[PDB]
Amino acid sequence: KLCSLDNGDCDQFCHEEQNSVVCSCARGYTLADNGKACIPTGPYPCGKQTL
Amino acid sequence: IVGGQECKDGECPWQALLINEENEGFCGGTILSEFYILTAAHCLYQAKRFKVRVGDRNTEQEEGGEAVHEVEVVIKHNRFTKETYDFDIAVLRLKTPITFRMNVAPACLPERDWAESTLMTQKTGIVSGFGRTHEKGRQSTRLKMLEVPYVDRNSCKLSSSFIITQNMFCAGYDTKQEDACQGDSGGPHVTRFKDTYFVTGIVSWGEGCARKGKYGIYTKVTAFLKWIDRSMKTR
Ligand SMILES: CCOC(=O)[C@H]1CN(S(=O)(=O)c2ccc3cc(Cl)ccc3c2)CC(=O)N1CC1CCN(c2ccncc2)CC1
Ligand SMILES: [Ca+2]
Repeated sequence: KLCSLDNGDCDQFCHEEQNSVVCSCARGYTLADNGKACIPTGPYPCGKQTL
Repeated sequence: IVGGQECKDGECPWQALLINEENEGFCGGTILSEFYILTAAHCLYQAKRFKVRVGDRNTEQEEGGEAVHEVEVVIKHNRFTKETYDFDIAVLRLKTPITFRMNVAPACLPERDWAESTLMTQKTGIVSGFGRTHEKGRQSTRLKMLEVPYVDRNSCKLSSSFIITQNMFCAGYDTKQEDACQGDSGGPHVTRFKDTYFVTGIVSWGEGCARKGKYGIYTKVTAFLKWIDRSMKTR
């Protein structure tokens, strides 16, 4: 729990479920298989500076 | 954008620009999706008919990547009112889809409760536009960005001359000559978190530009999320 320790170690949206964290991502990404990180689907995803 | 830095190449990819029949860029916007643009409600007044330009980082030299876009339908937030500037929000759906190239990408929408607790509680935010580089100077040629500190939900109200409502939020400085300005309206106020940007607010208003004991009044974006969606679905 404590989606306020360090964002529940999530990459984006942090969520609590009475006892622990539950990550999710902005529309356009897909949650990593480790429940925390978010990886894009297409090549130009929201939030990222086209560098 | 009085002071601030120059939006370097591919640094402000969501920066949309509302232009008029005179090809002059009067207001700004933020890209939310291949079809939708987020803008300050009042903005739909400083023009008669407007086009939405994207990809431009300079108003006088073809960068090749720009592109114009016509508006198919304009979603002004009904309950808006110049007399108070409350509910200064609106949404434009493009006639044709935007094509994400470099310098052209959409910014993310955060989750309300998440945003309010992590995005806004954050130390600072990012505001950008082609607006004035001084309260009196002429509009800007290049695309500028100025990182602005968050302002106390209270000091905000005190310094003001008018009610800072629910849908409002301060951001900027109390003495530093840095702040958005004329023409910047509609612009994107973004918060950065782990190398990703979220649309936290809209460029709403202020009293003058970069004035002392005065700040920049933005539109609390998270105070309209569900509206913005209802909009992405059109309504
Ligand atoms: C002399 C007082 O100056 C003003 O307030 C001006 C600001 N500019 S502007 O083009 O450089 C301008 C526009 C938007 C801005 C947004 C941010 Cl975050 C920061 C600076 C900004 C500056 C445009 C304008 O129309 N005004 C006068 C207005 C704007 C604010 N007012 C309200 C009254 C009741 N309720 C809310 C607001 C009074 C008249
Ligand atoms: Ca150009």
